[PDB]
Amino acid sequence: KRYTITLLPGDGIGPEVVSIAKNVLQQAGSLEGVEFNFREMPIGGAALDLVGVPLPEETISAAKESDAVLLGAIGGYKWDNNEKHLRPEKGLLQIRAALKVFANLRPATVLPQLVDASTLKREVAEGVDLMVVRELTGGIYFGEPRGIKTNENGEEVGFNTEVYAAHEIDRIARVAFETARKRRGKLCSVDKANVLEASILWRKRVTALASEYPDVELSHMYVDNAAMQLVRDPKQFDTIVTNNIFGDILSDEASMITGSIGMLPSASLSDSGPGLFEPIHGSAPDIAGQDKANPLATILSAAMLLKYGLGEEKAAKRIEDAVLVALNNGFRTGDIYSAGTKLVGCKEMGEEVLKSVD
Amino acid sequence: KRYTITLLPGDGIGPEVVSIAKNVLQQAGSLEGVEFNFREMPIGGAALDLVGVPLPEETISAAKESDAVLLGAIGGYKWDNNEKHLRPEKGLLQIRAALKVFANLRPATVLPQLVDASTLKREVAEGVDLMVVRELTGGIYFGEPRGIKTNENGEEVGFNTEVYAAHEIDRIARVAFETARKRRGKLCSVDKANVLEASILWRKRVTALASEYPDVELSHMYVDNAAMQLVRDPKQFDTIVTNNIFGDILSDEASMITGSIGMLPSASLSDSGPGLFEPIHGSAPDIAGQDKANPLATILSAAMLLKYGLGEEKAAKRIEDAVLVALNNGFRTGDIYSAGTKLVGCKEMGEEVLKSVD
Repeated sequence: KRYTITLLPGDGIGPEVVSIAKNVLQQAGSLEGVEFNFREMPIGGAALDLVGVPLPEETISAAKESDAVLLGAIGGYKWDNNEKHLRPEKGLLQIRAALKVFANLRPATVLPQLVDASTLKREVAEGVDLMVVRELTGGIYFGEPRGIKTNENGEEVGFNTEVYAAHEIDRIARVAFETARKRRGKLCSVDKANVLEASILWRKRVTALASEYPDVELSHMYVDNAAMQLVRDPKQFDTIVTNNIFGDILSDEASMITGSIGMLPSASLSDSGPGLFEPIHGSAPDIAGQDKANPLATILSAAMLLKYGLGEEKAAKRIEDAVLVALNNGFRTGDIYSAGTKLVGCKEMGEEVLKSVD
Repeated sequence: KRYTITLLPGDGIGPEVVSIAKNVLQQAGSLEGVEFNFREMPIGGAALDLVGVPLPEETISAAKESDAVLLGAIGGYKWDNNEKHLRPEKGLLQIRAALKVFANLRPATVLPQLVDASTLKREVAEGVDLMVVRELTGGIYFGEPRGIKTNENGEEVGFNTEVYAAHEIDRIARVAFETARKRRGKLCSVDKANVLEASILWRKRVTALASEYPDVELSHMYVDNAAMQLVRDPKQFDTIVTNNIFGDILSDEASMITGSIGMLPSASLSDSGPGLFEPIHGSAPDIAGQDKANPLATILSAAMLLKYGLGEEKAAKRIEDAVLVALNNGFRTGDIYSAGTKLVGCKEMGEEVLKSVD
């Protein structure tokens, strides 16, 4: 069984960490009798320098034709002062739109070995294990109309439109339901239905889908209360589904709650077609080339690729297990270094994970 | 020096806690050569039973003619099944609009005696002391157009409009700058300027007002990063100003981080005119009449009334100091009780705070 995978090294530490994840993905796959055809393509800063835009059509083609996409990082000092349309970040937005990956999955789990990195007390942080499923390509970030107008009274007025069509809510909810089935069967839908008409429609559509997934325990929660519950009792959550802006905010909160941002993977899924998998950390221009980067998030992203992309559990478990073994053996990169542990560079951490995969 | 104060006891524990704050307010003021004329008016459930609506015109009149308004709580089981316009909560929204209190001030402070109530580790929670200044009467919660429409396909579309005019942003920012001057002179403006035109205008207006408050240290922060920063290092914040929806979310998060919701006061201020002061907790229908309520939030709201409402700094300090003394003596109502303290009822806690004031 051969899969085609598009690699998007990108910028800063991206290539370093994608390279390691590639090898990890290859070994874990091999053990489960799975081989891969890898092709690297330009995106972000690297695409700008090479082609002159952040996402060349050739990259979209390769991604669309492959079975899954693994992305490193995007961004850097050099391109920060570019026109918005020519910024690296614009390439991320474009690839998401091109692949139609409307569903962003960010698992926030506190690993037994890293409990102390969280600013929450141990008994609260330990065993946190939640998944935020965030609507990724619609909502207020892309809503119309939008703009800054001057109302002929000379005064400027700024506006944006939070808007969802029923079919947009249906498809993100289904993914969430299917995702809860792959976890603990508990789904919490988060909105502002006590005030916003868009949230009322959100809640109506999710509520109606419940009968199609009767095995899943559905609940509802207001976004302001969810922001409190994440701080008070994050262990209550399994899977959460929510819109683009609430998802952006609540996922970041949950990420910081886990304590180690450099350990967190992400997956962006579409209805059919290849998904896009990347660590949530940025390109970390400062430590690029210095062998300091933490490759665990990208590795764990390769594990999400196997699981949510290719439906290859086992191969995925091998990766997750090897990450644990490495941490169990006391290995830590700078961002997760703790008193008494073994500080290591990116390369060496990669090697320790590869070593466990055998 | 004589002030007129409108008391809105409201529902559930409202009357209980306002009654105690009234007396505390009276004693603290008396010590500073300040007397008050109090007048109680109906709002919420109580107004519904008595007059038929959540906010009678007479209540609006009294509130407008007074120097400040102290509100208890709104809501109860009995009225939960009412039509929207006749829910108690409608009365809150209406009175805010009537008084034009566009600025909601919510101080989130961790009291030395109550540090362990927070789910954050001690060294992170201790000394947290921030103020969320939230735009209260505009933004997406009141934005037009809004609705759920059916498009040509028979498919429903739900929408809301996040919109601010320049003058709406100016006035909430000015209050925030003024508020930071009464604290530690640090103001962080929170928006989503990297994506939303409304936040771009927000940031432009706040940025232009900086020169008019050169003494205040202004910084800007994206709402998603703020949600992380409240978890990672909430002590970094002094004053935060932000829009209605982000302010609602970030303040609730900050409140839960403090660990003790029953201790948290609030102030809603206008350009000129009486402010509205109220505890952020609800009406707690479950414990009404049982002498269990924590009156400290309403008492501390009376302290805010004195300070932010009437500019009576000294009288306000007397209240804040007495609350501390009571807690130092080990007194705790159910919601703040811990091992080794003196569990007390609402009445008795009131009595201890009064004792300290003299």
